[PDB]
Amino acid sequence: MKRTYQPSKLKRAKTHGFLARMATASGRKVLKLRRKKQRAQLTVSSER
Amino acid sequence: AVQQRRSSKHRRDKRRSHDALTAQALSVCQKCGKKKLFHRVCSCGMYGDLRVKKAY
Amino acid sequence: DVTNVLLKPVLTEKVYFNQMGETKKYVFVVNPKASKTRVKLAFELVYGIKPLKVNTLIRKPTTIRGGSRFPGLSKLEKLAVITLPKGIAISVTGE
Amino acid sequence: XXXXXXXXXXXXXXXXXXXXXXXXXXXXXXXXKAAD
Amino acid sequence: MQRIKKGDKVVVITGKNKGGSGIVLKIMPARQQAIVEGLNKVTRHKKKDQTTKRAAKQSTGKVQQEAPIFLSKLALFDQKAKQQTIGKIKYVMDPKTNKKTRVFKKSNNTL
Amino acid sequence: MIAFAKQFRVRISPQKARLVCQLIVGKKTADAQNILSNTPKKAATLIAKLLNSAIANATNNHGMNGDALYVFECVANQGPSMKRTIPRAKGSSNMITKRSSNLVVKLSDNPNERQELIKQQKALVKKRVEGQQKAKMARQKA
Amino acid sequence: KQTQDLTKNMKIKGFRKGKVPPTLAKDYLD
RNA sequence: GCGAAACAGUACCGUGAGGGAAAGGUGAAAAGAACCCAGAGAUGGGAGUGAAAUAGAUUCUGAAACCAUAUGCCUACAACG
RNA sequence: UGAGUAACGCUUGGGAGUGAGAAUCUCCCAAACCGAUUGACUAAGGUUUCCUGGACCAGGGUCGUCCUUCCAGGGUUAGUC
Ligand SMILES: O=C(N[C@H](CO)[C@H](O)c1ccc([N+](=O)[O-])cc1)C(Cl)Cl
Ligand SMILES: [Mg+2]
Ligand SMILES: [Mg+2]
Ligand SMILES: [Mg+2]
Ligand SMILES: [Mg+2]
Ligand SMILES: [Mg+2]
Ligand SMILES: [Mg+2]
Ligand SMILES: [Mg+2]
Ligand SMILES: [Mg+2]
Ligand SMILES: [Mg+2]
Ligand SMILES: [Mg+2]
Ligand SMILES: [Mg+2]
Ligand SMILES: [Mg+2]
Ligand SMILES: [Mg+2]
Ligand SMILES: [Mg+2]
Ligand SMILES: [Mg+2]
Ligand SMILES: [Mg+2]
Ligand SMILES: [Mg+2]
Ligand SMILES: [Mg+2]
Ligand SMILES: [Mg+2]
Ligand SMILES: [Mg+2]
Ligand SMILES: [Mg+2]
Ligand SMILES: [Mg+2]
Ligand SMILES: [Mg+2]
Ligand SMILES: [Mg+2]
Ligand SMILES: [Mg+2]
Ligand SMILES: [Mg+2]
Ligand SMILES: [Mg+2]
Ligand SMILES: [Zn+2]
Repeated sequence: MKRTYQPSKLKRAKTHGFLARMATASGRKVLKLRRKKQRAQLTVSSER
Repeated sequence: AVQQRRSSKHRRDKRRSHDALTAQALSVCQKCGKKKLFHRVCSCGMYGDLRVKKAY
Repeated sequence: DVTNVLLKPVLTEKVYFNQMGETKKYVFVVNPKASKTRVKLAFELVYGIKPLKVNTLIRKPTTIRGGSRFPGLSKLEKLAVITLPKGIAISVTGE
Repeated sequence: XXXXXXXXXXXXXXXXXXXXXXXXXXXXXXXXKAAD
Repeated sequence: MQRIKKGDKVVVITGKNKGGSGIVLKIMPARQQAIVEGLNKVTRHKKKDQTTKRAAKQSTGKVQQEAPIFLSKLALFDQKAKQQTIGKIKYVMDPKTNKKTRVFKKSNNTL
Repeated sequence: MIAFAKQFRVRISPQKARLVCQLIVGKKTADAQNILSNTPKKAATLIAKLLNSAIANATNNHGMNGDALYVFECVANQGPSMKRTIPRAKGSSNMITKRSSNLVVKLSDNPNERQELIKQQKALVKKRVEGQQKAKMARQKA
Repeated sequence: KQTQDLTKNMKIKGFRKGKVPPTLAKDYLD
């Protein structure tokens, strides 16, 4: 069946990318929180 | 259906009492002496006086 | 110009298959940020014979030593395939 | 002969152990056994 | 400066080996050890490995080498004194060369 | 005088190995080898190797006759297990337990070997009681 | 002869066995 | 005890925000077992080092549940918290 | 404990060879299914899973000398796509 996640290299980068997060106050706050937790994968940009 | 009471370690062994193995009957080859299970060709391919297969 | 864009020559089965038969093809590894024109200029300023043409390869990094206690990634390589004109064959070692 | 290992890392019994996340996202539904 | 240097005669004041005189061949300051020749002889069971031009032979049987010894167990050996003894050293600075020199405290012998 | 051989983390399960080990206990050397060489079981070509190694180190290391060896005790102790996740239906999951056995075979030359083991147990008990009596004598002495 | 004896196995880094260079076998493994 | 004594906000889960583990100790010193035997090998049994090898890398001590072996006693007309 | 129980998720026979060990690996001959497809080219996605040699700790619902698993080396060439 058609499952929920259909992978797309563009949709992912344009929705959860660094530039998408750095365009609104809410995204900046989310990135600040992730830096506080010291996440190695800050966003979906750093896939590798 | 599933056991409403756990089976102890004694009923388990009582059921396994019939799970013992039996020793297969063996005989001696008449040309090389090694033991082979009865009524079967030996390791040399020599059954009785008949050369069945080439030696191992 | 600075000639830091010629890191290391590489010798494989493919390289030696090409490096024989009239036109020679020499394969080096170069700065991944360098362009074809920079590669030709470096060969000019460090060897002296103008390349006939240059081809470039980008080998993506991949996982190595998988399953080992500490796994590691590979290193990004840019390969350059210089081809000198007919009848000329220079040595990579010895100047 | 020529059986040796001079590399700093070399082993044939590679160390590994599989783990379990205990993924048991099980559910259930309704029934025809309703006495109302 | 340091109590024990590379070259001076030294003895052991504790352990199975008592009164073992030797010359320090090498000093590890980080691990506070000291290799003294002729002392602490260990015999590794030398196996055979062949993966290199030198490893093609690598003839090693019961080679006895030197095991490092803690620097605390070592004590400097006196030589200038007619009756040699084990003592502690000072760090006086003589104004002739303004250089620090070790001098024993149970005598007046330099180094 | 018991000679023995061991094998850690044998892939066979203890349940399926004890069935084969019970076919050789108390048997003579040559007959045990003959019985184990023609039994169509997986845990027959592994107990055979252990048995052969045990004979070798009994007649070479410990210096035994070789015509008096009998299988004293062959057992398959429980070894470390390995846990895996088998994917079930409807999103559930179960745990597969890969079982391992620690195999050990022991042969003796003396047909009365149990007596010495009981004797050693008795000696330990006697030393405990002897210690108690000497302590009692010391208590009364003071 | 000698180069035949020195070309069997002893695989070089970037190469394999069999196709060992007919002239270049004295640099890496010297 | 900080979630984190180890390379932990890691492995892993989720599209995402987010959620989030377990895991330490050989020996004073590797002196980490040359060599022999069985085996295809791992490995095991000897040898050797070591005070100790039932301290051997599965590495301080090693409890119970659990699984096997055995000395002694009892048990195949028997209704059993 | 259930219990060595249910299950092991659509495909046969033989000859020769390797190997310590072969219904399962290699070659050959057949045999059986696909054939608007289990055939061929690519987009998306996957990210080395591709080729060669070696290995059989672990994974492969059995076995394994074999693998899309692991180790070492190598592989992607544009003025016109
Ligand atoms: O809940 C049920 N029955 C209950 C069990 O406690 C009871 O037996 C019952 C059965 C029938 C009924 N009725 O018919 O009205 C009412 C209660 C069934 Cl619907 Cl599963
Ligand atoms: Mg029992
Ligand atoms: Mg039964
Ligand atoms: Mg290009
Ligand atoms: Mg599913
Ligand atoms: Mg269970
Ligand atoms: Mg993720
Ligand atoms: Mg031992
Ligand atoms: Mg344990
Ligand atoms: Mg312990
Ligand atoms: Mg009765
Ligand atoms: Mg009656
Ligand atoms: Mg009654
Ligand atoms: Mg009664
Ligand atoms: Mg349970
Ligand atoms: Mg069971
Ligand atoms: Mg049943
Ligand atoms: Mg049934
Ligand atoms: Mg069935
Ligand atoms: Mg199937
Ligand atoms: Mg079938
Ligand atoms: Mg058809
Ligand atoms: Mg198709
Ligand atoms: Mg991979
Ligand atoms: Mg392949
Ligand atoms: Mg292969
Ligand atoms: Mg298997
Ligand atoms: Mg062209
Ligand atoms: Zn015969």
